[PDB]
Amino acid sequence: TKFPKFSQDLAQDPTTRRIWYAMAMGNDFESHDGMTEENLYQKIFATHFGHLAIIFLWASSLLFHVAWQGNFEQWIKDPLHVRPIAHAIWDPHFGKPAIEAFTQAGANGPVNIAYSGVYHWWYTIGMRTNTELYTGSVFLLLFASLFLFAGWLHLQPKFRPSLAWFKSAESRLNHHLAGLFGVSSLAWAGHLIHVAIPESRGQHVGWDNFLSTAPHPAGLQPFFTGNWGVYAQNPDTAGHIFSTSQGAGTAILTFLGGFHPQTESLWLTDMAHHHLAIAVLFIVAGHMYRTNFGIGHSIKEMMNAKTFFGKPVEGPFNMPHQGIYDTYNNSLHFQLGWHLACLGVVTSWVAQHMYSLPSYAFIAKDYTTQAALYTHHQYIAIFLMVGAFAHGAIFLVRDYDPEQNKGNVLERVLQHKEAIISHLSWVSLFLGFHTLGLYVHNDVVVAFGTPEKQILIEPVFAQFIQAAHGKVLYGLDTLLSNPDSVAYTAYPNYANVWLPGWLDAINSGTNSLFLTIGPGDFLVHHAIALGLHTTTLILVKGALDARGSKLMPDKKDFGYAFPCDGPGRGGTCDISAWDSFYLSLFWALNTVGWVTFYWHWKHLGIWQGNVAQFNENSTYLMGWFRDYLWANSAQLINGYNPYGVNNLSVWAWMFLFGHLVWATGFMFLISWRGYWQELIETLVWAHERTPIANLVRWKDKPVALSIVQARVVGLAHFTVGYVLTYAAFLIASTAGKFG
Amino acid sequence: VQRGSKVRILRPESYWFQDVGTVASVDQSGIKYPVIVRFDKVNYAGINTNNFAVDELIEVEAP
Amino acid sequence: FVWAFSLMFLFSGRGYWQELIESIVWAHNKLKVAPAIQPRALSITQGRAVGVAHYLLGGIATTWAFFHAHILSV
Amino acid sequence: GADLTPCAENPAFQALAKNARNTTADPQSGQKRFERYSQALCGPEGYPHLIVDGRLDRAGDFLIPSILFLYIAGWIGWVGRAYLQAIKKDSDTEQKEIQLDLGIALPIIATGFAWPAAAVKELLSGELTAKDSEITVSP
Amino acid sequence: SSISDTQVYIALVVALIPGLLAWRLATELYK
Amino acid sequence: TADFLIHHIHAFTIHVTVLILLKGVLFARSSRLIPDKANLGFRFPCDGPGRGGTCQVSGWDHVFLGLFWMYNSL
Amino acid sequence: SHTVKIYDTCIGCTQCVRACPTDVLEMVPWDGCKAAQVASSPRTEDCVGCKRCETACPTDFLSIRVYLGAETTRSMGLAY
Amino acid sequence: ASFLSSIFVPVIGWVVPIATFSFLFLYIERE
Amino acid sequence: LSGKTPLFAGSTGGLLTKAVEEEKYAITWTSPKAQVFELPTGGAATMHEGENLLYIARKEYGIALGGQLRKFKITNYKIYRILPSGETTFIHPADGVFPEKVNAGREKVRFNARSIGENPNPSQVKFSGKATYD
Amino acid sequence: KISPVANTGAKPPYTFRTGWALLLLAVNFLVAAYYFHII
Ligand code: CL0
Ligand code: CLA
Ligand code: CLA
Ligand code: CLA
Ligand code: CLA
Ligand code: CLA
Ligand code: CLA
Ligand SMILES: CC1=C(/C=C/C(C)=C\C=C\C(C)=C\C=C\C=C(C)\C=C\C=C(C)\C=C\C2=C(C)C(=O)CCC2(C)C)C(C)(C)CCC1
Ligand SMILES: CC1=C(C/C=C(\C)CCC[C@H](C)CCC[C@H](C)CCCC(C)C)C(=O)c2ccccc2C1=O
Ligand SMILES: CC1=C(C/C=C(\C)CCC[C@H](C)CCC[C@H](C)CCCC(C)C)C(=O)c2ccccc2C1=O
Ligand code: SF4
Ligand code: SF4
Ligand code: SF4
Repeated sequence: TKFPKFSQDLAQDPTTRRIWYAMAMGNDFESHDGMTEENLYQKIFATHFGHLAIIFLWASSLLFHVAWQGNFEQWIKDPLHVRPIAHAIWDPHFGKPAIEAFTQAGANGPVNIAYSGVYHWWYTIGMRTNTELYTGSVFLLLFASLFLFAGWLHLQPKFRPSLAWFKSAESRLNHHLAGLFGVSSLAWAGHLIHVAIPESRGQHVGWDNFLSTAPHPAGLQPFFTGNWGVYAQNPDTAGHIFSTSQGAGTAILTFLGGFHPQTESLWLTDMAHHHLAIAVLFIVAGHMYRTNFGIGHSIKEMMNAKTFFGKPVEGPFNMPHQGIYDTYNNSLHFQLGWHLACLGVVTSWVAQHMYSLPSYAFIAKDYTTQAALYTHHQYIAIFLMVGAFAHGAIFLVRDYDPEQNKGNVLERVLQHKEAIISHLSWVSLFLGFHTLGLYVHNDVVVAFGTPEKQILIEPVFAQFIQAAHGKVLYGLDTLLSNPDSVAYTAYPNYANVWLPGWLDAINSGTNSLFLTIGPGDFLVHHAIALGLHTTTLILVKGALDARGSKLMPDKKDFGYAFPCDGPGRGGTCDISAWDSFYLSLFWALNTVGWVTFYWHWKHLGIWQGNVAQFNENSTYLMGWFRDYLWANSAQLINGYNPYGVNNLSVWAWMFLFGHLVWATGFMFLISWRGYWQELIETLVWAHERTPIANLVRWKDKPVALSIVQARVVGLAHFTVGYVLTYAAFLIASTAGKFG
Repeated sequence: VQRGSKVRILRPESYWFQDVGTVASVDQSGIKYPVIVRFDKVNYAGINTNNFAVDELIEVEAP
Repeated sequence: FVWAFSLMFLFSGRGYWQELIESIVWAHNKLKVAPAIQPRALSITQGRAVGVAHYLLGGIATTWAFFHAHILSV
Repeated sequence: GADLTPCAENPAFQALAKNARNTTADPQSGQKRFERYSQALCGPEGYPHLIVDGRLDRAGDFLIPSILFLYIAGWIGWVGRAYLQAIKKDSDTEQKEIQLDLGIALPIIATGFAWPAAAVKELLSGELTAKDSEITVSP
Repeated sequence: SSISDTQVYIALVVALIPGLLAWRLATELYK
Repeated sequence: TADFLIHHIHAFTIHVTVLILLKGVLFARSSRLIPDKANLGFRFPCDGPGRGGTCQVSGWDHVFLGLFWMYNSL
Repeated sequence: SHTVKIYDTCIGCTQCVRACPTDVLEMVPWDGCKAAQVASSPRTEDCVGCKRCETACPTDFLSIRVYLGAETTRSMGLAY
Repeated sequence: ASFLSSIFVPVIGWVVPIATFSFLFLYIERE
Repeated sequence: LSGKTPLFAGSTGGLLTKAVEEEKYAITWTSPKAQVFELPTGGAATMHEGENLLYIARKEYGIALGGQLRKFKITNYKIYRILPSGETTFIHPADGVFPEKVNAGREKVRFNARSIGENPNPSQVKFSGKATYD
Repeated sequence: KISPVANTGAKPPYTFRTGWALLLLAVNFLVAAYYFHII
């Protein structure tokens, strides 16, 4: 039947399973039939280009609809009080009352309010008219087309790169760090200085006049001469009004180190200075390696080195890193499993900053965009993080070679994995018995009308982090809270230029920069501790035990994702390392419930001014149930009440939507295959024995879903209901109040 | 090994790997894995006995 | 809680839990607190039985308290 | 110390003390409860906040409870460890685990008051840990 | 208030260029 | 109109509960998938991953599934 | 379809062949001096993959495995 | 230029799935 | 093939369209006495005193039935595979001996002369068209 | 049984492990010293 061209086995399948299983491993080039290592890399390299095009085409969409179906030019004149528009609605199913509701934000038709915050993004960067966004739209279409042609090109025979070109790792680090990180960082400071800084100060700089118009009056003489201090002489005053010349300055690089008073965002001059210093280090960082010329470091020599200055040493830090270089390059899953974890951490790193140190203008007061953006990235931080271990396990099952390592550091971990998995269990158990019991003791105690008897304990040493930054509120009088300390007044060089403006930001209380921590904040971080320790326990176990266990030693022979080993030996229901991932994803979603409910409820008290309700009622779990979920769900469930319909009708429908999608998954998780297969056989009997419908017949024999793909379908159902339900509640609860 | 002794097996993919068990009988024949061993701890299947080779067994204690 | 605790046993499988107990048994044989009765994960049908017991107990007990506290006020 | 005040001077603490809701049969349990918590630190809400930093001024919060636990908990582990080791020397091991040999257990339960001394004795020279080689392990 | 009509039709014509190349990249990958 | 719907909802949940329970009774002896189901017993987890998977094919597991529809119906 | 591989740790207990529902396994004579019988899997096409053979094996780990693979009408147990 | 939505929306909802599922159903059932 | 059909009224559990367009299986047995036996797919049936023949959809029903026949002290049960073109093949006791018993004629097939631990690693066998179980 | 599942090659004092761990511990007390206002 030849549908799966990549596999002959599935093509020679009379059943329906070929259609489902073919959808899965169409992206698994390693399993594709007759795939050499050269064609594998060459096929991967072209796929990246098609992926990059989808990104830029998606970015072109955001710029087009706001230009054609948006209110950016109106939003600039009053950003705080004007709602930003994402795009327009056209649904034939709508009735006249619905169109009346969705006609909002001063539009002539049914329209959606934007919550991505991208209206604040490009406004800070120098866009001031809809035409400027349209040029970005058509630019990215051509920019995307440039990559799609490159992907087709490198699959042609003469332009197909060789295997050695892909494994030239020392070269790629040199260009990416210096060029992709550095020059791109250096360029972005150019746009900030030429386009953003003047247009924030009022001067219209564009393609017509950027060659003529000067960013700084003194020009490039201070730079090339070396008297760099001129560029930081006249800064923007505190009374500067954005996109105007009132209270403006001439400085292009400064180190004010704080929030702009008006926008409640970071000083844009610092961002120009910011990317400059980074691009310098990155370019400097790039030249480490031995690309072609001989000058530089060889990773293989450094990792295989067994000789310090005089002593004979096992390796770096006296640890054997003998065969890790070949392991990294030769196995792509090691690279992918590694790079995802590095990116997964960075994704959370983004989220943790953007609410505290908002870069773009007026996002701090667009409370809904702050919440959606935070919940966005940390959810994505998981899949990258959870996805890292899934590939780290596949590497141990498919690409790992013990003979190559042979005493490597990686060999040692497999040798004492039992201590790793065991101690993780104690840490998870040690947290949950206590984090729950304290939540429960405080919950029962308040139920009996004695709230004084709760176990409230202050996050003591956590203030010491805030007290080492300022934050006089606590009274610790530590390093930066202490004016006389050495770090406050740098003894050799009194150049603490960040300290005056930075201390004003923390000690203001309005911004979300290092907010106050209380006893309720204590217990939640330990719940977050329990989520991350346990989520690793599942994933670390699955990876290290992917190769074998006493119950199923020959696990490597079967593969990463096999259903089971059979009923014998007491039962083998989830032995496969794939099933470790399957159970891990349930936790990681739960953690963000513990993170985002903490984020959302803590900020709602601040945005509303009622900080006390969280500081008091977050101790007992009924508060999270009552004060956060019950109270804030009022406007959502009333989105379409019997009397009328408001603008929040979509979220209520989406709220009940993901509820159903959450539970339809429970069928596939709870109910398993063998019950359904017999049920299918009865339907096969009837259709083959109906009087008229006997004419039409299946070409592919109907078969109940396999054990593994049922677990797959259940997760997406569990997750899609998880994501959609909270997004509808998060946005509606914030949008209905608008603070 | 002589009957009645205790031996620590070093067979990977074995439940009693790196565990001691008494040798119950030996077969004076050309059969591979001639030795017969009995362990106090049971398998997941509850078998409690399995035959092994001479090289896998090391004499922990005397008969 | 008891309802959600049910979902441990319904979604999961015996194969994972036995391997986790194996690593935990190592720490005991290390410190010589090894149990004479060798520990084993729950049987398959038991894990299904344990789940539905909690799924119904945590489910019925909820509406039990909601019916009581609501109607007793009125 | 963080955003708190001494409870004895905190007005919110005194406001709750007038309505203490006596717990036990003792009528003065409510006033007695607030009286003894006059030492600790309360916040703006008026509820006491413990400090587990380790300050000797406030060691009764966590430290004294900490030491009292570990002496009790190590009693349970040393007793269980010794009772299990004693069984293995005997023949019928598994049955004794279910049907406890109280003749063996109660002498062991009589000990355990000095479990730290027995612990260091086994640590410095003894059987606190088995060798990694003799223990079973997956491939 | 909004972008001109003529600018919209131009963007659609430009969108054919990624499309014709997206088809070429995809069909080449299947081979 | 509200009672026309809910009374049909009750019949819907009841019929499905009978479907799960009645199926286990008839197919406990044998099935097209497994013809020797009686020898395995009333309470067995499965017969193996083969045949695409024979999970929850026993008379016991039908009762386990039906108990969830008891809760959904009542 | 499915493959059934047998290893040196056989002992000729014959509990595997008795447990097979489709008669995929046969017993053949071991020419060596191990025993007069060692298992085989000639009619491998009719293997459904129910793992009953593995549950009946008395070895510390299996002398006979069942590595799943390409599915057919016979392996999937379809009577239609 | 709001009339474009009246043409492009239903093409996505009807013409795209019909044509794609039609070709695919024949492609998967081919021999 | 020759024999009598067991006497039963019929049932939904039985042969489907696979028998016409694909393989169908048949089982023979000879009983000294007529007793009631449970069929592979539901129901009960009587068996004549000589040369009982039954058609079954798959091979699994026959051996499952043969195990039931062994309870009634019957061992001369044979299974045939009938293709749509009428080609019949005598299979289950391929020789006169049963599979559990040993016979000199048979040969070992896919026997790995090693322990399971001695199988190669999967990384050692990649992009080669082989597997660890070889 | 190509490679042993247990490591070897160390001696009772463990100078390298303690030297680095004690450094990590020395920093932890320095941070605590600033908190307790010892410095
Ligand atoms: C934020 C997360 C959250 C979560 C996960 C839950 C979860 C739950 N709540 Mg809760 N709620 C939450 C927030 C919440 N609740 C409440 C107020 C509340 C009340 C009063 C009750 C619950 C009930 C329940 C539980 C259902 C009982 C059960 O048997 O389990 C699993 C449940 C099932 C398997 C049954 C499925 C649910 C059905 C039957 C509801 C559909 C009704 C619909 C009209 C019928 C459609 C037709 C038929 C064909 C289904 C469930 C565990 C209890 C309950 O019994 O509801 C059924 C209950 O009485 N909740 C409030 C306001 C204070 C908030 C903020
Ligand atoms: C019967 C119920 C129903 C139906 C059929 C629709 C239908 C629609 N609504 Mg809608 N809506 C409804 C109820 C409904 N609504 C209700 C109750 C509300 C709340 C009041 C709304 C609120 C609402 C808003 C606010 C908006 C819509 C919009 C739309 C349109 C989206 C069309 C589109 O972009 O392509 C289809 C969309 C897709 C995302 C594609 C499918 C996505 C799947 C999951 C992934 C795709 C890959 C796929 C799985 C692979 C297979 C296919 C492949 C082979 C091609 C569509 C006409 C939007 C609109 O005006 O159109 C632009 C819009 O902005 N609706
Ligand atoms: C970003 C880099 C990246 C890359 C290159 C890969 C690449 C790969 N992964 Mg991987 N993975 C990643 C990230 C990545 N993954 C992440 C982030 C995770 C964590 C979730 C995983 C988890 C993971 C697992 C658990 C497995 C893989 C596997 C694989 C391989 C096969 C993929 C496959 O079967 O087709 C992809 C097939 C699909 C069906 C994908 C689409 C399915 C989504 C979930 C449907 C969602 C439904 C719908 C669209 C939503 C509707 C919305 C609603 C409102 C209407 C392939 C090499 C598999 C393998 O065998 O590796 C060798 C495997 O077992 N990966
Ligand atoms: C980033 C997303 C992405 C990318 C880059 C790829 C890339 C690839 N997949 Mg793939 N896949 C994906 C997601 C992706 N997949 C997802 C989500 C699934 C579902 C789980 C699959 C399921 C899948 C299967 C089942 C198979 C592939 C295969 C392939 C490879 C062959 C080319 C191909 O798809 O046929 C080209 C596909 C087309 C549909 C041709 C038309 C091109 C696009 C779709 C339409 C463009 C026209 C435009 C809309 C109209 C306007 C222009 C007009 C004016 C001309 C290639 C490496 C095949 C393979 O065997 O690999 C070798 C294969 O069998 N994939
Ligand atoms: C995403 C794209 C999309 C679009 C654009 C539409 C559009 C429409 N749907 Mg629809 N639908 C969709 C997806 C979509 N649907 C999906 C995914 C579902 C599944 C839930 C549904 C389920 C659905 C239902 C259940 C119903 C609709 C109906 C309708 C129509 C209501 C218009 C109105 O106000 O009342 C009607 C106003 C009129 C002026 C009369 C309409 C006359 C029809 C549309 C003429 C069609 C001519 C036809 C194509 C001729 C072709 C012949 C040619 C091929 C030879 C409208 C045409 C309703 C309807 O009855 O439409 C007839 C209706 O009952 N839809
Ligand atoms: C200067 C030369 C140079 C440059 C610019 C690149 C650039 C690139 N190469 Mg490349 N390459 C080079 C030399 C170079 N290479 C050489 C010499 C070799 C041979 C050794 C290779 C071999 C090679 C391979 C084999 C592959 C690439 C790939 C890629 C692409 C990675 C995907 C991407 O867009 O990441 C963009 C990344 C960044 C912009 C920076 C890192 C991400 C950080 C987190 C962002 C910065 C933080 C900031 C806050 C973000 C804010 C966002 C803003 C919107 C708010 C990228 C276009 C891959 C690809 O996609 O295929 C086409 C791929 O598969 N290259
Ligand atoms: C609310 C539901 C819930 C709860 C409470 C747990 C709890 C736990 N899971 Mg878990 N899990 C759940 C849902 C849940 N899970 C779901 C839906 C899945 C997806 C399948 C998983 C998947 C999963 C995996 C894959 C793993 C866990 C693990 C764990 C344990 C982590 C150790 C720990 O932190 O100890 C804290 C323990 C608790 C807080 C519960 C202790 C019990 C109470 C508080 C005390 C008992 C006294 C009792 C009330 C009185 C008896 C009365 C009488 C009637 C008998 C813990 C027991 C991991 C594990 O066991 O490793 C150690 C592990 O590997 N779970
Ligand atoms: C040569 C050369 C030099 C001359 C330099 C001159 C005289 C000009 C060079 C200018 C450069 C190097 C311009 C950079 C062009 C790339 C641009 C302008 C666009 C990048 C846009 C991207 C990537 C996408 C942006 C997006 C879009 C489109 C949006 O609209 C929204 C935001 C976002 C989504 C990010 C000097 C004398 C120095 C030294 C001698 C050699
Ligand atoms: C219901 C159910 C079935 C039966 C389900 C079947 C046969 C699937 C029927 C669904 C049809 C195919 C419609 C689904 C259409 C989807 C909405 C879209 C899917 C198409 C994507 C490729 C886009 C199982 O086979 C099963 C197996 C193991 C554990 C649990 C279960 C289980 O719960
Ligand atoms: C968690 C879990 C387990 C593991 C669960 C276990 C091992 C439960 C153990 C319960 C108790 C706590 C064991 C110990 C009881 C002690 C005797 C108690 C000590 C005595 C004092 C309390 C007096 C499975 O075996 C399983 C199997 C199949 C599907 C799902 C699952 C599943 O989810
Ligand atoms: S999933 Fe079902 S068939 Fe597979 S081992 Fe578990 S109980 Fe047996
Ligand atoms: S059951 Fe296994 S070990 Fe025993 S004779 Fe058969 S194949 Fe060999
Ligand atoms: S899986 Fe089934 S058919 Fe195959 S050898 Fe084992 S018992 Fe026989």
